Amino acid sequence: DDQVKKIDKYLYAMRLSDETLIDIMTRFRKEMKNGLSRDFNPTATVKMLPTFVRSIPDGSEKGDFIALDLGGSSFRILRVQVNHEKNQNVHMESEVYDTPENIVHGSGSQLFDHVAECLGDFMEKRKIKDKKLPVGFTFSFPCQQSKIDEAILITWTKRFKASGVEGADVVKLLNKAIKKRGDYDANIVAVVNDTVGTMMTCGYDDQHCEVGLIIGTGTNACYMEELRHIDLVEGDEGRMCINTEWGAFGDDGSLEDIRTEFDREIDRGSLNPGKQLFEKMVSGMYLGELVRLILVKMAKEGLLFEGRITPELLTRGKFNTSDVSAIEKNKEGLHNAKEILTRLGVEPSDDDCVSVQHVCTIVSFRSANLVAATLGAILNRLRDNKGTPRLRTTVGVNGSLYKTHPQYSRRFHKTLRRLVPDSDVRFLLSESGSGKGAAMVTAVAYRLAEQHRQIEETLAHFHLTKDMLLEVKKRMRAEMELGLRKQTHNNAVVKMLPSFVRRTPDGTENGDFLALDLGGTNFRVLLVKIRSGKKRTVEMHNKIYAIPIEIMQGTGEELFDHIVSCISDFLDYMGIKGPRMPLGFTFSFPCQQTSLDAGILITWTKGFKATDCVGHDVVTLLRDAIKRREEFDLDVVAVVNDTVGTMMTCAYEEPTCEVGLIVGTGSNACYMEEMKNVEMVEGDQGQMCINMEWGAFGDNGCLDDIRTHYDRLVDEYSLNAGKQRYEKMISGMYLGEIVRNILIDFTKKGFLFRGQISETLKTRGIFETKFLSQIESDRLALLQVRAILQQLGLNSTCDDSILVKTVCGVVSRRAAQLCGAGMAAVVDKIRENRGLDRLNVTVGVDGTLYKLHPHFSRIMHQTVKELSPKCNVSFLLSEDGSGKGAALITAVGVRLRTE
Amino acid sequence: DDQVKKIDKYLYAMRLSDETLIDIMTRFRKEMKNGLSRDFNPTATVKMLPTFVRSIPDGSEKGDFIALDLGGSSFRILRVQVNHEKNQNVHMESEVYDTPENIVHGSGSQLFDHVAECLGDFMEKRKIKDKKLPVGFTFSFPCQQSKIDEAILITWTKRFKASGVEGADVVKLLNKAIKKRGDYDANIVAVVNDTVGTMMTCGYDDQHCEVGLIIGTGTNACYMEELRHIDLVEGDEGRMCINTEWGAFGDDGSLEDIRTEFDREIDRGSLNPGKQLFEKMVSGMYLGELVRLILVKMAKEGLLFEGRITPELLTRGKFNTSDVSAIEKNKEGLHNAKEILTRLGVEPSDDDCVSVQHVCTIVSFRSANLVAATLGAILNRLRDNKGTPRLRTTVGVNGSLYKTHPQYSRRFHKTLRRLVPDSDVRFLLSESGSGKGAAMVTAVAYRLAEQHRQIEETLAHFHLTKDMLLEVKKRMRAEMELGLRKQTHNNAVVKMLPSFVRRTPDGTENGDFLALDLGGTNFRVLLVKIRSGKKRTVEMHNKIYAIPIEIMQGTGEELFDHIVSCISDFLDYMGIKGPRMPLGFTFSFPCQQTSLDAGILITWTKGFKATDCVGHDVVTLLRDAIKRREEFDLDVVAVVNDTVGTMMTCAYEEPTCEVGLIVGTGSNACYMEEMKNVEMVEGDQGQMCINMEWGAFGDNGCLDDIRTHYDRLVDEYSLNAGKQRYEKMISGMYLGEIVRNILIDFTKKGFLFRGQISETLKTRGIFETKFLSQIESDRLALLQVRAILQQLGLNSTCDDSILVKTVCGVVSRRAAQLCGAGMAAVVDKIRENRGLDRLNVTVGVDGTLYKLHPHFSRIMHQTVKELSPKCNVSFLLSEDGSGKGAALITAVGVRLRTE
Ligand SMILES: O=P([O-])(O)O[C@H]1O[C@H](COP(=O)(O)O)[C@@H](O)[C@H](O)[C@H]1O
Ligand SMILES: O=P([O-])(O)O[C@H]1O[C@H](COP(=O)(O)O)[C@@H](O)[C@H](O)[C@H]1O
Ligand SMILES: O=P([O-])(O)O[C@H]1O[C@H](COP(=O)(O)O)[C@@H](O)[C@H](O)[C@H]1O
Ligand SMILES: O=P([O-])(O)O[C@H]1O[C@H](COP(=O)(O)O)[C@@H](O)[C@H](O)[C@H]1O
Ligand SMILES: OC[C@H]1O[C@@H](O)[C@H](O)[C@@H](O)[C@@H]1O
Ligand SMILES: OC[C@H]1O[C@@H](O)[C@H](O)[C@@H](O)[C@@H]1O
Ligand SMILES: OC[C@H]1O[C@@H](O)[C@H](O)[C@@H](O)[C@@H]1O
Ligand SMILES: OC[C@H]1O[C@@H](O)[C@H](O)[C@@H](O)[C@@H]1O
Ligand code: NA
Ligand code: NA
Ligand code: NA
Ligand code: NA
Repeated sequence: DDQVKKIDKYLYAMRLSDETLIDIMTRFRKEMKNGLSRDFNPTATVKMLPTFVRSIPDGSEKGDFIALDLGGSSFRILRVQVNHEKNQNVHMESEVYDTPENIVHGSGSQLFDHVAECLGDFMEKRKIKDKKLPVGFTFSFPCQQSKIDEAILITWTKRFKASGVEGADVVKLLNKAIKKRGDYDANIVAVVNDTVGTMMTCGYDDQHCEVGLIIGTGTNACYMEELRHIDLVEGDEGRMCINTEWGAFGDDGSLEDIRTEFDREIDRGSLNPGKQLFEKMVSGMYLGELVRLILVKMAKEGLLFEGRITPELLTRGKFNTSDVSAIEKNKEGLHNAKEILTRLGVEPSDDDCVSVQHVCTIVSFRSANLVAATLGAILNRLRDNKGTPRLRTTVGVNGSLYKTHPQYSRRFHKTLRRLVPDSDVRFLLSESGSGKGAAMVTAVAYRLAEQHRQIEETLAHFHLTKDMLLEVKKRMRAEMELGLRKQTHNNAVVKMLPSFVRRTPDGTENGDFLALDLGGTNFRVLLVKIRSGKKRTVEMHNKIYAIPIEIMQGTGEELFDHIVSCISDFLDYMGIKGPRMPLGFTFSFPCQQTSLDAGILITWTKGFKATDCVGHDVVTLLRDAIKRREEFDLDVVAVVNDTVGTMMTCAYEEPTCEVGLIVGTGSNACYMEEMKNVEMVEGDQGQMCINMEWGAFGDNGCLDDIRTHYDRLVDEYSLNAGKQRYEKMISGMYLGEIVRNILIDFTKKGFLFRGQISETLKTRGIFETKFLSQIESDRLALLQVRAILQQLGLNSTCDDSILVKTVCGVVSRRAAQLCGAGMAAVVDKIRENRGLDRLNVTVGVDGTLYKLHPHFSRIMHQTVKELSPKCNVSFLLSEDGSGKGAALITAVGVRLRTE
Repeated sequence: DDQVKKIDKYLYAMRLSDETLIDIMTRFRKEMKNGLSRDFNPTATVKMLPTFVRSIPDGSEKGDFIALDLGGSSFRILRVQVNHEKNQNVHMESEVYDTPENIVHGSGSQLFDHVAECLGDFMEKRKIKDKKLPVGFTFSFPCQQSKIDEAILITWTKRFKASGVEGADVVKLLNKAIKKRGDYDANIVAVVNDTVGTMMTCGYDDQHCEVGLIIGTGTNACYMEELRHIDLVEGDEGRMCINTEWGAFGDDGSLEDIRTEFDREIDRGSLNPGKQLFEKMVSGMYLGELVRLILVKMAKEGLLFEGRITPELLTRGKFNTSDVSAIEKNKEGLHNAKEILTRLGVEPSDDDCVSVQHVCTIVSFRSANLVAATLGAILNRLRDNKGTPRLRTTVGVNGSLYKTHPQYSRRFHKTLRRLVPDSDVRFLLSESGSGKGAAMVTAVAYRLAEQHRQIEETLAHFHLTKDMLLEVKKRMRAEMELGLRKQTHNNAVVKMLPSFVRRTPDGTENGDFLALDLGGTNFRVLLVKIRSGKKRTVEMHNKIYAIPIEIMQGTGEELFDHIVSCISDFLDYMGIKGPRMPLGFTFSFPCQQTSLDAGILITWTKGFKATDCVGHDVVTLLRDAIKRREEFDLDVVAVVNDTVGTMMTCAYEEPTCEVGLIVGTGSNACYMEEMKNVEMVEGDQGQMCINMEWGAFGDNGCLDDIRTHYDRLVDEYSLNAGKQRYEKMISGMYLGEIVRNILIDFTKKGFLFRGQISETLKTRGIFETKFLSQIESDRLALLQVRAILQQLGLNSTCDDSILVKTVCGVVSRRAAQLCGAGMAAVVDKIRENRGLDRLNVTVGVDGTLYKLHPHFSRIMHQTVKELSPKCNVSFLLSEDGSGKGAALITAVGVRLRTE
């Protein structure tokens, strides 16, 4: 018996105590939290990688899929077909391909050219080349994943070292190998670890399976973790499978007290020195070689084969795990040990076969014990998550060592149970291996990918190319020309209305003026005091007055009676009732003007629709309302568009400002044009500010080119169908409606809100400028997005919040680009009118959407620079409102008249 | 009585019950949580802005300071003196500069010019323009601050509306205006809110002060918050003052059930419509106007003055909060009301005076109650943070309304104390104002700014400009020439040694080869099998052997005996000892060679110093050690540098790979040069690979220009003082030591580790390549950095961690750039030598620092591309090791002698 007592004490270090296993286990439980923490993850050795698999198969999966399996003992390719609907039962064929150590160790090219060729052949046999089966990919290596169909190789392990793969996306690398053949096509929908595939396979048969275990060439385990614990994944909803990658357990010296001189030497001779340390003590790629080392040691010390040592006993890999197994058998063990040991050149005795068969026991028993330590850690984790006092679950398993060894399973289980008493665990052995689980993943992954493709196809219609935008620019310019030239003005959609403001402030403006601001989100009355000279100052006061929607769409008389009533109140408010003051009337609607003080409303726009107003001079309408009330008397000097009023406001201090831009409720622009071009106003001397009214761009159909199903719905249900089409693709009154219609469509398709269109989503105007702006704020937590939505009335999930956010971004991005294409046309025209190679010009801007949106102005600016590279445009924010400019305009109006 | 009854039911909406107050208080409670949360902040109206003030005065403050105060009712500039020393401990003089509405409502340029002018006048009179008086700046508006000397205006409030300021750093704007004047200098070191200044001023006299409160023109409050609750500021250590900006409470509609029609009208006539709604129900700017609006509503409805109404009564601002106070006098109350109302043109009856007074009562009382609810929320907050049942604290207060109203203070206090039962609260009125507290902040800020200045000065010596880098390149080029021309060679520091490898692999290499890899972090022996012809493959194995340090520095006899001891062990490992296999020897130290198999160690580098090696032929040394053991025999065909081996490994695949680079323990480079230039070896036909041994670059003082005090310490304490200087600014064995010496320096200065040089910090090697790479990892958590450092033995606060990271980054960046200037010199030589206008070449790279560092390679590549534009360099990473390239050299060698 000293035959055994001897070795046992010699290999003292490789016989782990139950107390020791407990320590290891506790230490792995910690390593898990480190891998799951967003703070310690970057440093942790156990990477706890997220897999993006939400749960084991339920039986709804159906279709036809191809699965690849590389990184294991065999490079296999299967075909899984399932459709319970038709009563097809899970069915699958497979085939194994030869892969020499040469390829596994060559360039990434060779390897993936080999895989692409093997897939080509596998599909040629079943002749499925035609046909578009979704491909799954079991890749048994630690991988960086942001989505299920992406796999950045973190590091080769086991038998692989292929140059130019680590830190690359194996999905992309594989694809490249395929396309290079042009032999066929392949839609790689997913990549999973073999642990994950194994968990899914057993999960399919055992609804309790919450763990995936692999103990073959290498070792590693995955399990079902709570989202509320996966710091590195946005969400708290449900659970996700986490590939622990515990092979690298101790790669940082965590297990230096457990490792032995034998582990350190196998390490020094390994393909990946210093890495996968915990694994190098466990998996069947190392076990046999670890034994051969322990023997050589003894033999050199004469404890075996007398003192004998042969070139074979020293040759790396002469002692397989196959032998560790064959020698472990109950009846044929010693007989096998004899044969194997004999072929080693040595003259083994029956005493030797007994000693050697025992070394295999100490090395074989340790591995099983270590795994029981770590797997016990996982189980503890689970029981914790559940809250249940006891634990009951299934553990999928696989791997040559676990399958073939005649003592491993039996031992490992026993130890695990002992370590974890309150755990009622069943071990289910994957038979199809990873493949069925892989297919069950691919199915879910393909299904989700189909939605994405459809969502992307729809959203793609909102994407405009550099060239499309140049066309838009070009069409805008053409329309401008049409509006200016009198022989074509009557049919031009872009009216190019003269404002009769011939110059920006010259600093001689002086006096006290009243002003109106009507047409924006706020109607207001102002008092503006302007003083010129050495000491120039501007003093203003505002009061916002509400206009009830009823009235806003009542009669002309009502509307202006209300306006005049509000003026009356304001005059009282400023304590200035009595004297007849000059008034600048900012009226944000297309007006045909014959002089500064006359403007005939061409048509209502935005939300305004008062009766008996269109066709009337709004200055006349105001004067009438003033006379009717007969309290005070005013001297209406001018009617001005908000674009023009805004440009003048900014021009006050910025003499390079010759363009006005509004992006708020509506959208429109104005600029200084040469009189020789304003064919609609007699005279070709000096300049005139032109109110473009560019919102009507596209009203003749010149944009049907880029308008979508959703734009037409918005236009068709508006107060002014067929009109202001360009504006309806840009301004804050409409962007929300575009988004809303997209969401209604997506919900019906079943992509959003469980496919149930809430009463809220049917409410028009729900997505106000304010909401759109909040939704798109950068680095905003999905949690916050979901909060905003639910606070509107939309009960959405994280996935929904993402989609909604993507939709808002696409609509607002397009609005910014379209706006930029228009502005691009404008500045380029100015540049040419001036005969310049390069033009510096500033635009005075205002509008709630422009001010609030976190991306609009940025993207709009980038677009203008991109489309008119010969112009350097500066955008200047108006912070005083149009009233200031209107007052400045009224001043010049009073002087000129006074002549 | 009958009167008070009527009014009471008419303004019932403004009579706030305690239940309501408690409700409002709970509301503010939640708003605080939202403002502090990283998730909800972007949508919270209560911004909870960090102030970067860690605590109230600790008594160590002293110096002469200037303080600005803008945003209150008076623009004020002060001078504060604090010394110990003298006493008068705190002495201060101030002046109030007139600031008309025009300045407050005009351009930002004009506003800050005005401020800069006043600051000038103030400094002129005190003739202190020449002193270095630090300036603190009290700016009472909500600001975004990442550091105490930065203040980005979020929004104007109260009476201010100056264009071009919101979204800008007011510190920059002010400096800008100051530099425009060219009148003087101003070191603005800190910006604080008036709440903060108040808290610090009161905190100076009362060490229990934890809150600063303002109830004047506007209303706000700050308080000491735990850092663990401040999501937007990384850190959990200590506390920081939080500026709540509670004026904007309700701006999202959260208080619409509290706001009345009168509040809504006040808003519509306000300078900031829709903003600071809570503030508009509270502060002195609004209370009076709020009263006037109510008198108007009543007069119209007949409830006051027989229904009489006058122009003065209807005018904005005619009823000041000053009248509200006077009319609430105890006192002349009804009397004062008589006169105020009599000036308003109305015909006030004694009952009118009573009615009016009771109105003022409701309005002002609501204000005090609202403030008590929000302050209560803060008090409750402070208590929970302590975790105690009772709370004792002092609230610093200031503001005209609170100082002058005859009832407010009393009512506010009573209600507050009622809302927060278990708390003893002292209200300490700040009589001196914000100046004293501002100066206190300025003292600490300045002290800190001084440390930053010194740190930035030191680190600045590691910054290299584009132009400096071009010089390094130029100098490198000259050194290369010296090394190549035989007339300057002997004295040249960059040796440009010949390797006697004349061509990259031609693809015909074939056979089995032994290889040795000595000089890197790992000593190893490799077996390389190169099959060429139709099919070309490369199968290689290897084992790592340790070399015990003594031996590394013992005798050439022992070193090479060990080397051979290992070579033998490996032959057994591969199970092939008998044949005289050809061997490639990678020895990475400068070697003077006459043939491919002759290598005379010129000098040791890195950590090697075995005796009786230098001056010998390392091949002769190896051949001896082999002959002594007598066990077996081999045929050493060549001795190669790791740069040459690496180049050949990478050029096996890439035919444009004509350059080698190593950035690991040491740093060096080789390249294919033209024999016409290799003056040291006979002939001018074909090419020759030159091992530059560029590490010695600078050993003749040519870099003394950029070497720092820390470079000199590292060099002077090394095993090879005065040699490998360039390498000592680049490679992994040294960078850590540069950082360590900087840290020791900063620690003595007292910038780091509480000025305690630990035993750990005194240990050399502490900052190994591995650690340097972890600590600089992108988007890594500060917590993670502190963890790594703490695990080294260094007790580091979060600030410490910031500095150490910054230091590591400065050092690695310079290393990458210096390396880049070297490569730029090399490639550009190839180009010029081959009379090309553009050159495309790839460089084979290896080395742990290069592989592990998160930025080195990226920055290096960038520098190469910037300094040698006419060159397009590709960096192919070697994953096979130098052994492969060595075997490729052996091959060609073995062929040459028979052939
Ligand atoms: O073992 P197989 O070929 O059925 O393959 C099965 O087990 C392997 C692990 O064990 P080994 O490394 O011994 O292959 C897994 O990697 C593979 O995904 C699975 O299909
Ligand atoms: O928005 P406000 O009231 O400051 O008003 C400002 O911008 C409006 C457009 O933007 P929106 O339609 O978003 O109001 C203009 O019509 C208005 O003249 C201008 O003073
Ligand atoms: O009031 P001051 O000039 O002593 O100034 C004091 O109180 C002001 C607030 O109260 P108000 O808005 O009523 O001025 C603060 O802004 C100022 O920092 C403080 O020194
Ligand atoms: O680093 P290894 O062991 O792969 O070794 C590799 O890199 C070393 C440089 O880098 P370091 O000094 O960091 O080792 C080289 O000297 C060695 O020839 C090469 O095979
Ligand atoms: O194949 C079993 C295991 O081998 C390990 O080396 C890999 O890192 C794992 O991804 C895999 O699960
Ligand atoms: O308010 C911005 C713009 O809205 C457009 O719909 C109106 O037709 C324009 O007159 C106005 O400039
Ligand atoms: O001055 C008292 C308060 O007024 C508010 O309107 C400002 O936003 C605060 O920054 C300031 O503390
Ligand atoms: O091993 C990397 C480099 O280290 C330098 O210090 C040595 O002098 C070189 O021979 C070598 O190329
Ligand atoms: Na999560
Ligand atoms: Na004309
Ligand atoms: Na913090
Ligand atoms: Na020569």
